[PDB]
Amino acid sequence: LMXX
Amino acid sequence: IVGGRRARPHAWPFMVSLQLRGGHFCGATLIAPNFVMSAAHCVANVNVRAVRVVLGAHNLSRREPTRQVFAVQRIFENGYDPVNLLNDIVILQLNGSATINANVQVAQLPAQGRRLGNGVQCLAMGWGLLGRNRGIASVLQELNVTVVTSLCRRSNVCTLVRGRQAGVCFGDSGSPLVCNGLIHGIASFVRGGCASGLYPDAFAPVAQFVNWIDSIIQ
Ligand SMILES: *[C@@H]1O[C@H](CO[C@@H]2O[C@@H](C)[C@@H](O)[C@@H](O)[C@@H]2O)[C@@H](O[C@@H]2O[C@H](CO)[C@@H](O[C@@H]3O[C@H](CO)[C@@H](O)[C@H](O)[C@@H]3O)[C@H](O)[C@H]2NC(C)=O)[C@H](O)[C@H]1NC(C)=O
Ligand SMILES: *[C@@H]1O[C@H](CO[C@@H]2O[C@@H](C)[C@@H](O)[C@@H](O)[C@@H]2O)[C@@H](O[C@@H]2O[C@H](CO)[C@@H](O)[C@H](O)[C@H]2NC(C)=O)[C@H](O)[C@H]1NC(C)=O
Repeated sequence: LMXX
Repeated sequence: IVGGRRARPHAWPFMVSLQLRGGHFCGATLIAPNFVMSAAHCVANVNVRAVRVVLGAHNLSRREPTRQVFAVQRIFENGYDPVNLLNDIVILQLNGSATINANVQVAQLPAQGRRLGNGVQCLAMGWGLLGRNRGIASVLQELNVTVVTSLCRRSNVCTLVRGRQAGVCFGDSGSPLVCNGLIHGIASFVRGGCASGLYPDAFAPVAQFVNWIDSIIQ
């Protein structure tokens, strides 16, 4: 999961 | 936005660019003349005195007299959790009121608690990366996406593009997701890189926060  | 298209100039007059030293880094939505809504993670540890809120923009590489620039007076948060990527929403109070015109308008929000079904068609938008084929967009991009629940959770609105690799990307966080004419999402996070074609993009679920938003902007 990667903000964007 | 990866695999999208140029927006028509000023098609989305609620769309906002958040900038530091003249450089776009996140989007936002105008929700009242003196308030924008963005992703909380966009301002995590950011010196908000440095942030410029740019309304009325289209092409970030051109001089545009349609633009109105504001500073941030106050931040309102709602429990952003950077471990689980929950409550990724912030309201930024501006240092004055926008001048509402053709190119700068307030967005319409859903009713509190309004859910979207599988298969709702929405538009994502923003000035984020086009890929590492290209860079940051100059011209505002939009993208048709579809709401999905597989590999989603109830604390996000998730979206996918069917049949090709396309989606939001870095620099699009904070930008609105427009579904049936209302702002139902704020771009939050991707999984497995941008435009995987596998993992849905995740947006903060604006309908869950409407009472909170209303408590501030009224
Ligand atoms: C890609 O996205 C566009 C735009 O998406 C629409 O508007 C956004 C602002 C959001 O509110 C989205 O949730 C919303 O889906 C879609 O364009 C829309 O297409 C529909 C279906 O063709 C149009 O509806 C029709 O309108 C005609 C008259 O023009 C009537 O005769 C019909 O009864 C029917 O209602 C609609 O006007 C159009 N909206 C806009 C703003 O252009 C588009 O369909 C979508 N495409 C795909 C493949 O997902
Ligand atoms: C509200 O703020 C804007 C913008 O302020 C700029 O951005 C901040 C982050 C910070 O860097 C400020 O020092 C910047 O000035 C104001 O717009 C400026 O207004 C001044 C004075 O009139 C003018 O010299 C500049 O041209 C304007 N700058 C830009 C970028 O447009 C605006 O006046 C403020 N509004 C208020 C206090 O009502």
